[PDB]
Amino acid sequence: GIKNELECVTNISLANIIRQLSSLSKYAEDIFGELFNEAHSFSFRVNSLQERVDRLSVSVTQLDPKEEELSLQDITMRKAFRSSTIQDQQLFDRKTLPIPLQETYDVCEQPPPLNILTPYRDDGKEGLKFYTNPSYFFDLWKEKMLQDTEDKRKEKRKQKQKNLDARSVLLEAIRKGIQLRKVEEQRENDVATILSRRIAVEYS
Amino acid sequence: AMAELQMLLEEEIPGGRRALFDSYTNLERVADYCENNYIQSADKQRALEETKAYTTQSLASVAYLINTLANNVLQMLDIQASQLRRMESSINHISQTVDIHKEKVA
Amino acid sequence: ELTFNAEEYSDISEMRSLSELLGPYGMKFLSESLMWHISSQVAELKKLVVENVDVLTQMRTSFDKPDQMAALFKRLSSVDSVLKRMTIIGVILSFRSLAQEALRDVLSYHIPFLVSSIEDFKDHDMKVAMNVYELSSAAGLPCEIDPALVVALSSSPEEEYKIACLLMVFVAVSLPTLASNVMSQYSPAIEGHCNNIHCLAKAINQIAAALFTIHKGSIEDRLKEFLALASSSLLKIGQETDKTTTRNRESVYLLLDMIVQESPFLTMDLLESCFPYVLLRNAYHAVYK
Amino acid sequence: AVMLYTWRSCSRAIPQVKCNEQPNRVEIYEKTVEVLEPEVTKLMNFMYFQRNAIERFCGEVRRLCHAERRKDFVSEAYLITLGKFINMFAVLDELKNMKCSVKNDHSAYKRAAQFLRKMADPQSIQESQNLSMFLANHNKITQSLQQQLEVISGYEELLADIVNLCVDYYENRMYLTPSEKHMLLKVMGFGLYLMDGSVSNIYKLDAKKRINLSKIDKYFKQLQVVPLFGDMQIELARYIKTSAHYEENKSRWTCTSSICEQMIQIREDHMRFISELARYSAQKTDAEYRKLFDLALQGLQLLSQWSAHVMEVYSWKLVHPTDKYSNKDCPDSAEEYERATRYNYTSEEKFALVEVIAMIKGLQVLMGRMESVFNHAIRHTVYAALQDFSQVTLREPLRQAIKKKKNVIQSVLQAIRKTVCDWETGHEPFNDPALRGEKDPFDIKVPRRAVGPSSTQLYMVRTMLESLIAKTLRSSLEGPTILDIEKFHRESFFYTHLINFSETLQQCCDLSQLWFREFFLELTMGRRIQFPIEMSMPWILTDHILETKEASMMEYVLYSLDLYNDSAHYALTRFNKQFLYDEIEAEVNLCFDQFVYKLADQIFAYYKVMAGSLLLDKRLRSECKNQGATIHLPPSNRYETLLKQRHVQLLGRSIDLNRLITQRVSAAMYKSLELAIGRFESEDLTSIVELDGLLEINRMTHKLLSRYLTLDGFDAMFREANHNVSAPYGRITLHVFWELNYDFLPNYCYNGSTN
Ligand SMILES: [Cl-]
Ligand SMILES: [Cl-]
Ligand SMILES: [Cl-]
Ligand SMILES: [Cl-]
Ligand SMILES: [Cl-]
Repeated sequence: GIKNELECVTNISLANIIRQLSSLSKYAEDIFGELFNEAHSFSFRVNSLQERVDRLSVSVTQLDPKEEELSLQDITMRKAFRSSTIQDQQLFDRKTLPIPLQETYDVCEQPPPLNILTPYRDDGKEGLKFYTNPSYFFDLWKEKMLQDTEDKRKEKRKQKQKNLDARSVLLEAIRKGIQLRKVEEQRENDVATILSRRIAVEYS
Repeated sequence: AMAELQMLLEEEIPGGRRALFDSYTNLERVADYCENNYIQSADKQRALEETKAYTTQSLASVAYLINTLANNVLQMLDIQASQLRRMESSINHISQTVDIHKEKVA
Repeated sequence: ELTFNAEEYSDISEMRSLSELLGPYGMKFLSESLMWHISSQVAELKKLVVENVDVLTQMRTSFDKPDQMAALFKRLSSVDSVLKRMTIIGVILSFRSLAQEALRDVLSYHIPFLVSSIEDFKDHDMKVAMNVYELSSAAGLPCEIDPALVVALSSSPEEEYKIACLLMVFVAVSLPTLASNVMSQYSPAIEGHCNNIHCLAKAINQIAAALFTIHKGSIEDRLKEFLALASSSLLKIGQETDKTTTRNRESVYLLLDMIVQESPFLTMDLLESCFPYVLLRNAYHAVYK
Repeated sequence: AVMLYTWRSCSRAIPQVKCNEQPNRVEIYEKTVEVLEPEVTKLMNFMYFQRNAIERFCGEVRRLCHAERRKDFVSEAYLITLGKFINMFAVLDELKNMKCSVKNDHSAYKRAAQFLRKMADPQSIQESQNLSMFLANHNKITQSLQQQLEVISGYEELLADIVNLCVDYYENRMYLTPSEKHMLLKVMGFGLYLMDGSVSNIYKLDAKKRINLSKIDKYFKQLQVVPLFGDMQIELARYIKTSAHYEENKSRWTCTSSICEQMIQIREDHMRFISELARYSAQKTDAEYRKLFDLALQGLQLLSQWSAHVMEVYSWKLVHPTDKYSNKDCPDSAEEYERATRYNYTSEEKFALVEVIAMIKGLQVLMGRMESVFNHAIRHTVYAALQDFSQVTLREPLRQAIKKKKNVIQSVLQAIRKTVCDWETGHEPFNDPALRGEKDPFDIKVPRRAVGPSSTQLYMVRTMLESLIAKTLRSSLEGPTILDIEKFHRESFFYTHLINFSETLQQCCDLSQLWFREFFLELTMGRRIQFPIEMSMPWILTDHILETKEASMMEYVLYSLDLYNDSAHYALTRFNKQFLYDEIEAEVNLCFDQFVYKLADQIFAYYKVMAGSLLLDKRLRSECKNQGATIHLPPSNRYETLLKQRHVQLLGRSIDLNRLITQRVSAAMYKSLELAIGRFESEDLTSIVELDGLLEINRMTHKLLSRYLTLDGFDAMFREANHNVSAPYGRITLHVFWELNYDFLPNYCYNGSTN
């Protein structure tokens, strides 16, 4: 209402200002903690790199050009160097949600406990998924991509039809080197993979 | 220096964060007191003067603890940057040394 | 009535071919001749600054008062000459970059063990640092301060510094006049303007870097001052409605982005504080659609 | 309203009982009651709420419609509140109307409770009976309201006052946020509907010029559809079309019959305002603080205009889904929602929408950055206006109130002064001639504080001033003074909004409703548990730019992604539902992975084509042009700003877009190099020249990409692809010897003269 005492409002609203400074202290701690944790994680990598950089210096100074022999077995018996090919995907899985937001989420209304009726179903499906199903977006997109892929594959065929030796030891190392790239070649619910397959059909 | 970074990582930043979580719990009790004390006292004028005093003190404290912890974080990032700068220089010299060696064999 | 195609003499393959033939000696000579022509343009600009010395000094301290700013502007003479001559400098410097970039790529392929040592030595005093830079620019390495430009522009110490400072002011307050020029239109096919004003980004930066090295001032500060005044002057025409003066307003705004992208002394954060990116974003949209 | 809008069917999740011969029959009903009982309590409380709200609203309408009380003053702010009451009844009725889930969940519970014989009071039995009846009946809240109003004599006069105020406010722009704007139209509409009935007739009230139907008709034609709740829209003219006396009076209405120019203006205003705003971004003068006050209000109004534009377009599209006749690419088999969203926008419409969204969000950032300056200048200006008006401006009318015998006017003028005046001395000046009755030979220095009045102070002052200008108290006041009160009353209208700047900013830029689709989901009747991404507005808008690679729009694409932030914040703070956040997050998780793929793919392709063009012989280019076979130069694009993004803020995450793009671009570089070397291996020795050219294009590509991205050194990339890192001779060297041995030596003929 409007009938409250002036000084009483002043004191209450000043008490709430001190509460704001309390929450701001917690908010500040969370911010500084998230930044610290990343920089701290970098420290482990920096230290672990610095030691690798230092013991390489030693290994490199001890290299002898006069001594070093070249082996053709580096080609046939040992694998080719591969640099890291790791890619980050699925960046919004629940486990990436920061604590502050996770706390706000936990006080929001949970859905009705419909999974208690799961064991009484004929279809072995989960009861809650008939109420809310986050995996729906991907399931349908994957399905659409697969169907669109087949539709284009059988449209290229629709248009195509209604139209028309013991002399050098290095040779063996290369010959076997080719076999370890043809036979040793090819020895998924990933968004990139699925998108690649859909595009790859529009070329082959 | 490695020692400056050790101080920041293991002691000063955890210390500054602890002081910040303490500020969170303490000011919640301070706010409670200021609100209750005013309601509970007949001497309202003195109670408000006390709230005013706790407000100013609280504002000054929070600003200080944030300023201190921020300055430490910036110092930590400045040190880590210069670490990578020196390391790149060191890696580059190794790379040049390997290049030289591979050419000598050739 | 041109008898030649400029692209067949100035593109990447051609400049690389030139560098193969001329080498470091030849390309260094080519640049020295380019720098001579910039010296002549600079000497002419200083004349125009001295001719406007009174108005320019007042404009430098009256930057916060708009009524007398627009009033002082009308008292300036030969503004078109200032822009024209800085564009020419920028054009010559744009050609040098092409030359240097080609030389760099030719050397890195011909003398990689020497280039490696030069790159390391550059990446890790103010008179001693020029000797590192002359050896670096000889191998086509881009330098923050151009040694050949410093030499060419070295040809009363307190008086010279003022003229340099006032040149920056002269240029900054003149930039909005470019918006009335139909040729100031930015083109996506060019990634620049039909009248070469994009080359001003290179002129403004490199001339400031050179002059304030010779006069031992602060390059960062003088360019920061320049940007503040440039942004201010250009923001003023944003409220203007005249179809003549604002025809290429948005294309001229894009210069500020180019100046900051080109300058190692200027940051996007600093740009944001005096010229909000949303204006540049909308400007890019206007010219690309 | 939130409870209803977010009520998804529980019974659809319940395993049904097929016959009386089911083994788990009892357990199902048992568990049904355990789940549904807490939900039925909410429905009970809702039944009870609407009942008490209608009774209370009508009790207040009765009170204000008393014979002589009808001839008395009623506060504008309160009439508006009564307007929001009738809209609340419309909202709740329509949400209840569309929600079969609610009815069906109660019946499922009711069926379960009975087949278990749970012990219930005679109170509980009738309670349960009332709810069944309530949920079974369509338009029940509207009907109850209509019966309880029409029993009140003269009720239409009060409603007419409410309507006339809305018309007045809408005409004279007495609103700030888009929701306020739309509320006026919704009150007009349902107001007229309620006035047109068995007892009252709106066409007769128009004949007496009590209301102005023509003006309402004009507004409804200009703006035909506005949001009612969530994705549930209201077609304003529906209130007209279904009113008691519509059929006989069809001729009176033009609103019952049924973007390029828009964008020119928006882009101009954006240019004009933001240019000024940027310039303004020891104490200042009254004029300087006032100017910042003016800008704050101007910028909020502009943001509101833009947001209203976007939401009104969207709102219109939702009630007018397209078909094959209007869109050749839209099949008759396409479901309503996809016809309402996806197919209902041309390429040009989608670009224009992202523009405005970007212009809103961009200006929102600049306004937010200026908050502290604005807060201070607004407080100074509001204080100064209120004190100058109370201490100084009210002297003359106060003098004339005491000089004559006008006690009533004196008492209110004094009460105002008592409530707000902050005298510099601490006390009111008693030596004041005007306070006595005689004129001045007198000067008061009014203080300058950076603090506004309290909401109660402002309410009291405004309401008391209003009563003076509403024998009435108005006729007993002078000419210039009446204009002075009106002046201050009009200007003080926005003070609360401006004092609460931060909250007002958000309300002027609210685009959170583009994602929500509970109404359309309910209409699918269990067929859909959600809609796929190609029907989702944020993704429609975002993917369109990725797919077209539209250069002019590439710097806008993150702004359409940011719509997910608006919706997720709304779902967590306003809807307060976990399941809605769960769904937005899962949509973002999917769409963002696609965003990174499509963006990285086109960026690499763009810089490869650039490299290929840069190194293509110029003479050959011109020769091909003359031969009528121009090798078409690639269009330039604007990818750099995206490449510079190190911290995209999305759903509380900090996303390093640069790092993610690099991961893919680096893989693309390696794949290019592998292909170049593999191509050589499948061909004879003469093809080595071609290889060298291709390697050089790859080198140029790496160089162009290295301006923005950090990649492995080109030599390192090349040595790896060439298998020359852990081996002494690479693939190129080994294929050369292979070809020498198998092709060159045995098959070639040297010509010594030509070499
Ligand atoms: Cl020019
Ligand atoms: Cl709503
Ligand atoms: Cl009011
Ligand atoms: Cl968020
Ligand atoms: Cl090829």
